Amino acid sequence: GAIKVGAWGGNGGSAFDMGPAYRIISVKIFSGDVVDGVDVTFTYYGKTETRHYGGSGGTPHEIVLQEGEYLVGMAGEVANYHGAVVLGKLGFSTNKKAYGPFGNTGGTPFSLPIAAGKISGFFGRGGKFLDAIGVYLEP
Amino acid sequence: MNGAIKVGAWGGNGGSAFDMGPAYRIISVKIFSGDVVDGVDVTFTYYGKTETRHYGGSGGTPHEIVLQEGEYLVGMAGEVANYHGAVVLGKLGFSTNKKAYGPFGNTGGTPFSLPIAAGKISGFFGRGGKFLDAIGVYLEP
Repeated sequence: GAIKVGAWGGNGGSAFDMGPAYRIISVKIFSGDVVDGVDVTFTYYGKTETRHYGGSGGTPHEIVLQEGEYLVGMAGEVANYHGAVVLGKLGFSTNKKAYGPFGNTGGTPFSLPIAAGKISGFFGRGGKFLDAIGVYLEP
Repeated sequence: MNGAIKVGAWGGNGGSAFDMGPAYRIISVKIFSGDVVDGVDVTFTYYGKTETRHYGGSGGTPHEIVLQEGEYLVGMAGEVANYHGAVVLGKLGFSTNKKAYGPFGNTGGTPFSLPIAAGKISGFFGRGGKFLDAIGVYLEP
């Protein structure tokens, strides 16, 4: 079925929904003070797609999933950046290594360790920056 | 855990690991608290028979969430805090697709939240000792 957990962040920008993926290939987090946006390249029913969520600013940090490597955790911090509630920090963990968090603006933290299962996709809200972010979870 | 989704394990590494396993239907959750979350008792239905598990510690005041039919646990938030030398849950709450409960506890710490946009909590797991060190959940559509 569909298990969507989260949507950590403010209510601004526009809602986005990547839907689940067959396999996530890489994730790119662009960040400056806060988290500007995220890119996701994944395979979907034979095809290879790429989605771009969030604004266009920031510097790239890419997570490329090797063989048999999945996303088993996501954490960061929601913040009020110059007036807007947006992810000020974000990071992910694979069953092999941890990443980030990326962004230099703290706020109220969140964390999602996944004991069993994996992240198969994203959803949330974006605009000039990455306002909020959630994930799809699968066995 | 044949296709189980276990998220979390929020809290500290002390105490003993506990695992309710998934339930066919959670009937009620009772959170016992004081300065922190002492323990949690779960009454559920599994493979036909009703069961009740006791997690965490024995102290604290009872706070019960009774799920009427059609009502489900769709969220869990609280706080992880050091309490006189031990990292445990100082606060813990739950939301249902009808009403929100708690948080229960009075010690503040690093917060956490699990709003469930789609799906529900079906079980629990974590670590227990004198109090509730860590708590996590099983999810399902």
